[PDB]
Amino acid sequence: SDSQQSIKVLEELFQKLSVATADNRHEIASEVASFLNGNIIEHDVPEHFFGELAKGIKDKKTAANAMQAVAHIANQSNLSPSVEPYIVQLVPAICTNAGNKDKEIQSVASETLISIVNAVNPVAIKALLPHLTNAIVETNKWQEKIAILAAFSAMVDAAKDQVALRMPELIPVLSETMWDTKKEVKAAATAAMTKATETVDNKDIERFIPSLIQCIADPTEVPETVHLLGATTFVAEVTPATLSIMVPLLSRGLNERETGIKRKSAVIIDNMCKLVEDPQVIAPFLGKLLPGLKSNFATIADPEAREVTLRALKTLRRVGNVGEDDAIPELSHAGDVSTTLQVVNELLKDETVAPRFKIVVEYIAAIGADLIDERIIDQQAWFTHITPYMTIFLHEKKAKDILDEFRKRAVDNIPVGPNFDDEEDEGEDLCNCEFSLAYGAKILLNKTQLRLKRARRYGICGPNGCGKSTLMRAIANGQVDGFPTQEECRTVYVEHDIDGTHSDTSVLDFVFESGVGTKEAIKDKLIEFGFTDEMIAMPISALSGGWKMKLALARAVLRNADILLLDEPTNHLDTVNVAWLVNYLNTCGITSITISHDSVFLDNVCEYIINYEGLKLRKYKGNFTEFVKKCPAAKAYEELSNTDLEFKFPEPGYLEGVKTKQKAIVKVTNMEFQYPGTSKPQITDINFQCSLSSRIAVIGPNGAGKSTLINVLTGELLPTSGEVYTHENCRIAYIKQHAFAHIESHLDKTPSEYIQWRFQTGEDRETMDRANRQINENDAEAMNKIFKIEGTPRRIAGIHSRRKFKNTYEYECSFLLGENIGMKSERWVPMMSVDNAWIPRGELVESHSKMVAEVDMKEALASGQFRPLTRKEIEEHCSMLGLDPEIVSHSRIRGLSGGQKVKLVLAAGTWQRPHLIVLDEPTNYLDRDSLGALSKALKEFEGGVIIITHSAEFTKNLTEEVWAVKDGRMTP
Amino acid sequence: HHHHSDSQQSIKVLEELFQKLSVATADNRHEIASEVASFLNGNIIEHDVPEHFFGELAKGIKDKKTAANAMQAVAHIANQSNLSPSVEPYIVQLVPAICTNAGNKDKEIQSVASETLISIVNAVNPVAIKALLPHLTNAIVETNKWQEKIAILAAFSAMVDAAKDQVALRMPELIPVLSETMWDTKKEVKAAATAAMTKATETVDNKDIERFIPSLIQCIADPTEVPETVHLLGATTFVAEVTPATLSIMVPLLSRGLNERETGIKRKSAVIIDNMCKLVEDPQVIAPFLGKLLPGLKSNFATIADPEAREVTLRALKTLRRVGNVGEDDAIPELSHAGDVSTTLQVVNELLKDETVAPRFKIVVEYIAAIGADLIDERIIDQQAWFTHITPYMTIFLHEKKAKDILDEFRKRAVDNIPVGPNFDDEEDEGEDLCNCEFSLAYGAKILLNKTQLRLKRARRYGICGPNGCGKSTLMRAIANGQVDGFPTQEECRTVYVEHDIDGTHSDTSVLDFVFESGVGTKEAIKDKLIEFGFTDEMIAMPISALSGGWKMKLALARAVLRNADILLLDEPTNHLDTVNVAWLVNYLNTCGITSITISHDSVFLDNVCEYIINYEGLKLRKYKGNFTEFVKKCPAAKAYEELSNTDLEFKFPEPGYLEGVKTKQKAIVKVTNMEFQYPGTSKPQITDINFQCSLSSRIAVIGPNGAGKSTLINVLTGELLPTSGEVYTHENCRIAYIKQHAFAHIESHLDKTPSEYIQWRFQTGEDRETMDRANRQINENDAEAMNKIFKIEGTPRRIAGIHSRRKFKNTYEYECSFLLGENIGMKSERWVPMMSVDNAWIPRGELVESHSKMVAEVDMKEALASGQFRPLTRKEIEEHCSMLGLDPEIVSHSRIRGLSGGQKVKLVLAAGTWQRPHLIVLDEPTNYLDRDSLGALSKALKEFEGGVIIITHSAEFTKNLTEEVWAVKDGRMTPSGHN
Ligand SMILES: Nc1ncnc2c1ncn2[C@@H]1O[C@H](COP(=O)(O)OP(=O)(O)NP(=O)(O)O)[C@@H](O)[C@H]1O
Ligand SMILES: Nc1ncnc2c1ncn2[C@@H]1O[C@H](COP(=O)(O)OP(=O)(O)NP(=O)(O)O)[C@@H](O)[C@H]1O
Repeated sequence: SDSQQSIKVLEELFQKLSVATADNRHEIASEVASFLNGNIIEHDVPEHFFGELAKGIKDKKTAANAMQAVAHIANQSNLSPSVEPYIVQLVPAICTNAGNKDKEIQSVASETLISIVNAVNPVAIKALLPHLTNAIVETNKWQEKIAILAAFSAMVDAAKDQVALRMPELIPVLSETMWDTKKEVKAAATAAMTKATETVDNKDIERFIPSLIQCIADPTEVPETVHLLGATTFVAEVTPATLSIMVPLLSRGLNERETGIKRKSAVIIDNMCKLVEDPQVIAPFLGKLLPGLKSNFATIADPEAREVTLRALKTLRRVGNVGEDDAIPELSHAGDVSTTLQVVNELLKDETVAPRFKIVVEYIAAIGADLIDERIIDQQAWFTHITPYMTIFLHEKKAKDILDEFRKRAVDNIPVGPNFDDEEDEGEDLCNCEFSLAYGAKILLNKTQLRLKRARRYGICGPNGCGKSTLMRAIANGQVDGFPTQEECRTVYVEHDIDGTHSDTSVLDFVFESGVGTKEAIKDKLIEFGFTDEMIAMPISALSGGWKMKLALARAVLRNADILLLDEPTNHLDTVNVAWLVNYLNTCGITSITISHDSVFLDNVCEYIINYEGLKLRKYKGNFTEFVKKCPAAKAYEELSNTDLEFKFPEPGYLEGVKTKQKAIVKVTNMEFQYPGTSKPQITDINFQCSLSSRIAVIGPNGAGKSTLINVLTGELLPTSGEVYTHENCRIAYIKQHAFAHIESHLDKTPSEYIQWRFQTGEDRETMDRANRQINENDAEAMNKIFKIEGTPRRIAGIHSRRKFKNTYEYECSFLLGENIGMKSERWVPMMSVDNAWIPRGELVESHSKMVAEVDMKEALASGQFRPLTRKEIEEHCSMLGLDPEIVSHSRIRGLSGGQKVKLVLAAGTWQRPHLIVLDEPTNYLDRDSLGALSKALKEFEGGVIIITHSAEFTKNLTEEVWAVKDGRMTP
Repeated sequence: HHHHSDSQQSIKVLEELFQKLSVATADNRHEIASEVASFLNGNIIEHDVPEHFFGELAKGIKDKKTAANAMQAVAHIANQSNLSPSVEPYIVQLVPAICTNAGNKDKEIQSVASETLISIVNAVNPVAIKALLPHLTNAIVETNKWQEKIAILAAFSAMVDAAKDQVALRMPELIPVLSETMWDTKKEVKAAATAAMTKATETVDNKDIERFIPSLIQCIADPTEVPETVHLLGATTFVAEVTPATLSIMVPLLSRGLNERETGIKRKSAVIIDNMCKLVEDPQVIAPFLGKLLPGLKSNFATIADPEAREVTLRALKTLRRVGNVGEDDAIPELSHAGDVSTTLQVVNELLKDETVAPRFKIVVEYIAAIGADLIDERIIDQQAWFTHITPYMTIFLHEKKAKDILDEFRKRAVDNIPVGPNFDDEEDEGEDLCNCEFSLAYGAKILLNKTQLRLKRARRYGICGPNGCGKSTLMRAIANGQVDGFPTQEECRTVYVEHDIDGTHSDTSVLDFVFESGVGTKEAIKDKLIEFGFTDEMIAMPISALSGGWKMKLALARAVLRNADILLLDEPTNHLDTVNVAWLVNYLNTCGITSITISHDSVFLDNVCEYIINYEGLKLRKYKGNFTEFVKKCPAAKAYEELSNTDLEFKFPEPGYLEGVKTKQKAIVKVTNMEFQYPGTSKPQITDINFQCSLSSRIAVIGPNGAGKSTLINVLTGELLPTSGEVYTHENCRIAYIKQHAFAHIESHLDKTPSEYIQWRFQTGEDRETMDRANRQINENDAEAMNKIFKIEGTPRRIAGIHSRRKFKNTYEYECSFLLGENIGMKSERWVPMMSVDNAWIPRGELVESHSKMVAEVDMKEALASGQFRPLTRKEIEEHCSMLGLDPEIVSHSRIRGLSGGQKVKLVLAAGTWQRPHLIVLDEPTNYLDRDSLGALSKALKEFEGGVIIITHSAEFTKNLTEEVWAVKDGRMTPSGHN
């Protein structure tokens, strides 16, 4: 009913839109958007509307209007998942419009494409990308190609991790476009190419990227570029993105003319491919290299060139895992959209899915497939991204039960990659053993192997109590079958030596007694290690935090160690001293094996990880983080990273005048909202109060009234009538699933940088201005927007202050008056103070975000409400929400779990220590586990709580007040 | 003068060596080339040049039959670590002919040339670019042989990596040349030119236009893509300063964009011109480009009708005129010719008017002028800097004292031509002014500032700098107490002088009451912020007297927040603060969102916090965009702010590392007996019957004019030449440091590195790349098919399979190598079969480095670890070490070398050379490139050195009271004289 009301509102608004002119177009587009993205329809979609929208886009007369509506609907912070799939479905029709002969239509189209790319859940990239590749490949309209190329570029910044994985498919499309006959298209393609390469993220070939792009543009530079790449010594993993950029060059190198080049190409092929840890990775490229290698092997006289070529050929065969007769193995299809789609369709065989929801099922399938390529398999991650789409036609409980199952089956398709080899790596072996390990009749390791390379740094991991320390002690004592003797390979178990020196004994004599060289030789090294004479002569009993560690390592040098064994070395060590340790280990030139609960430490030190898997040791190339990507079970170990518990929200910020938690800090009266154009207001005669003790639950089915109430409450929509009050310093945190899903656009940042990214402008970019496009940042000219005040044309000359205006902010603006408009003598003259005027935030942000920001910062500071984005403050805040300080300031979000990402996003959402927390359907994307922790946190929250839900079970023992909208009205 | 015998002997040796060279075949070519090289680069001739030798070389390069041989000699002579300034200018003079050969029909001659050009580019003093560059640009422009063009383009590329900073300033000259080359009909040349162009863009020191570089280059190739490229050009967020390199790449695009038909493109062009140019800080930078932008903008303004496009065009025009300092009638400001070679050349010639400079020294005077021209462009004005780079060429034909006196006048006159420059502009930056004053400042009747101005922007960060005692603190106090005329009152702009507040709080008062007593809000409100700030409940309740230094600072910033400060004033805020707390302060100042003014002797702290630098200059205040590092670029004089006292110039060398079996400083750690060296091909040994010893107490002076004997003796002493006969005892662990001027000049190729990184670079392979293997090309990094070098052992062809150990051999090292024996070598069955340990053999280091450097470094590294001599390159050790040499630790790990002065680069180079704590320091003619101040400090350092010192010099004055042992070569013989 209140839901059937929504369908009507959309009709009125869409009616006004189709008639819209270039003058009011944006005004109504905005309305359509603010309404459509709200909780307006109960378990269904406004089918007719989308139908008219679709039709409107294909008609010259309404093309501009329809699309401009989409652009607004698809803004960066408010695109509702209930709407998203239907919007992406319009991309094709919109691409055609990007090729229309009419300038306005063509322009709006291009614009809309960028809007969408920046609006969709980055993970749904497999639902959107094919549309763009299909279009640009099949069209003959050059302008259309340029618009699509520009959308590709926007996508690089919008979904970088996601695009990286698509590289092998995207690079050849851009490469072909680089050869278009239209000069404008050649220009555009190269630019998109350069932008796209930003996802390679490989330090080893970075500097040569512009040399590779040029080569794609001109083959004649291949020999030149091959000659230029010979020396690149590869260290970082060779990803699919690396290959898509390298292989084509090399392939042309092999089929070159001169023997020198063929040889060089081979070297580069060999050098680079050996660093391919996964065969699936090199599979799609094998076809472009094998044939050229086989061929040259037969055709070139010189034997040196041959040996090289063979070596490359052999390398390729080994890594590729090619079957006999050079047959490339069958690629896994666990990530193939076609595959994930079958799984979902299958799981959906018995529930009656109407036709209008088919597109949604498709979306879900796409997202699912991408999560598998990204290897995101934890339950919360999937609930975060798919559940919201499913409740579009299913009930939460059913959707969640079906979802959990979909993830379990989709994950099971993930192929079991192989395990490691060391021989061809760089090192003269310190040991190579086959052995078993028993500690008191208990088997720790059985018929396993251990090979350590010289000057290499290792880390040993495994579930607590698996025998990590016993193994190290064993190595330390030479109780591993086949291990070299101390004379062949000196091991030094750092800080684990036992002797009988008096606490009286000096540091010098302490080491002297170890029989490691003359006292002279000892002072020498101790001084070189930073010891002062005073220290060398003092009693060991006085060495502090860092100095015993330093002393030990110094002894290791004098002992001429070959391997340094360390067990929880960072204990009792401060940050400077840990930093010191990290630097030393990375530069002492000796092999070191470490056991440490500090994953940050391990990431900074280890080059390899030896993991306990059963009664077997398994080697992985990379640090702890790289380790975890290749071995999920590790996220359940006892490392600093895996640590996850419950959380607490911070105490709200001080408020003067508020003595009791029952005092109203927000009180609305006779409030009413009505979209310009609708027949009757969406909500009216509204009255309510909020306090630090509030515990409200906005229940009921989605409808025109219920959403609009949420939208006025959260500041999005400015009430059309009535009085609104709130403390000057009252802050409301709005928690939507949007932020949870969209954090995937920042896997490259540390939790702390993410919090800065969302906060430095002074306000939460995630929730503030949800009713505006904001997409404006490169608008040097969009700053010349003309404001109509007192019937005169004006440009903003400056914004000076701020003040509350109902549920938002107004800003004091000085102006420039337009004169002789349209004439050669047109000029904008500065006006006087007297003519300044207050302008609502919504009318400024789109063209003057920067000035608005500088103003918000001032007022923040002037009211003492500003909280500084310092790494210390952010770690403290994140601590409360269950995240560890070291991980918050040094680890990249990419390594976090779905659950941890939940904490981080909540942390972000509550950083300004709000007084009222408004949660938008939290059960719609959080599993029972996450829901639990959230429940307790909300019970203990010292501020007001407003939960928008459908789950009564979730509201019980949590809320006490109830808000319900019936016929555009409601009563507390 | 007085004839110098040993020196005359050198002329004869080079004659015998040249005769062997002109006869050399592709087989033994490299062998003699190396011979010629090692000899010619030594202290072989007294104040002169081997005139006829360079003539023979030039004549041989021009002759088919000897081109290859002669050029190969030039290549070895021009190696990366040993080219001597006594020869450098003569070598460069040969480039023209070498370029011509790069276009020779002969496959071999053409190839050797190409390689030689790369060799010279990588060997010259980067600072002498202006002497080399012209040869290459002129050569590529007038030649019609495409192969020559490809060779020269390769040389340009090499230059970018060899002298990045220097090339950056040459961009506006290089880019047009490369652009033309891209229009060459020959397909291979176009590709090659485009590659060189891509490489050159690397001089653009920012990322502003990274994603558009390939497009800009493609656009130069096909100008019909200009319109679309102007569209793509939404770099709109231009942030870094626009330099000559940036302009050289942008202006040609934008200039064509202005002349394009569509008004949309004329408009877009102007928008970009506007946004980019208002980031130009020196009008002289854009001056040479104005002529390609002013006319189009003027024309478009008169031609376009659309008002918007007109506004945008005009705006760009106003910005261009402002930033370009254009005068009346749009006249381009007079270009300063301070950096023109013609200008510095005129200056030196004038100073040398009463000095008879023979025709054979004319090339040197020109070389000297080129260098001086670059120093000015690079704004390198200190005395030591010039003495490091120019004095060594000058003594080719002048006595040191005369050279130094004229050099010092040359420097002063050249530097005086540097245009003073217009001040900086804050207006178009991002901020609403907090203030804008015109004022004078007096303190006790003493004038600190006379009629100057001060403009501060909200939320911006400034640093105040000025020579010691200029009044920086008084100005801050003045601001804090509103004593700067026209400054806002406290109500309008609340300033807080952090930690400089005075009140009468008891040492008993709790932190909370302390803040409360200042009347800054209720106690509840105060607690909320302190906690938000990081204070615990315990601390808020404890007595203020209990707070550490770190918390008093944090408390002081918290109070400023409660007072709603608009400006934070900080004076020496890092004092009494550990690195953690300083790190925290940095972080807070960068995110508090409040304007802050800082005074700190810590340039590193200034760099992490400051966006602008307000510098005291005379009695005026001058603003500069950027932090301290950027500031010092525009104001070179700033590198001497901590100079006033003579003590800051001193340094100490490290204690030589421990050696077992040496209990007296007289104990010989090096002993050479019956030593003799004779170049294969010379009629007699250069030195013979040589006996000497070195101990930790050595204090030797290798006196006498330059000569064949003196130089060779030194060359054996330092490890370069392996003796032909005689015994050599050395210790398994004895280390020698060879300080040559080369390292001091070539550090100008690493201005981008921090001192710490520079040292890491020099010892990358565990050994000093500057002084090790000076007799080898070693430029083999991309040596993949040269590792397939076939070693003939016991008459059998073999390839090295692996190097396993090291052992001392004479004055160098031999390596324990495992082999791979080849069978059917040339046939299709050729297979290099690995041999057994029993066939391993010991090969001298000289024979492995050029083809197996990596493997050798790995062994040298194991031996260092095993002998417990290895010195890890940890930040702490490097800092600790450089501090001994008189360099601040902060600077060493965080500041770029570009910001150091000539005197500071000297400390750094010395720090690099003594990093491994040698037991003997051998200094090659230190007085030839060090000014009085530097020599003073060095002499004291050498006098105190706990290891041995060997000084090769001509100055008896410098050695008086330093050395007592004397080494004087006479007729190929030398017997130590003196005492200890
Ligand atoms: N049109 C829609 N699009 C997307 N999600 C929706 C839509 N309508 C409801 N939801 C979500 O579906 C979930 C509600 O599931 P549901 O089974 O209806 O709960 P419930 O306890 O049965 N409430 P009820 O339907 O009143 O009995 C919530 O997350 C809603 O936000
Ligand atoms: N051929 C040369 N090329 C470059 N530099 C040289 C050459 N010959 C000498 N020098 C340098 O010229 C400087 C010597 O100048 P000089 O005036 O001879 O010093 P001195 O103390 O007066 N010794 P003396 O010449 O015996 O009176 C030293 O730096 C030499 O290394």
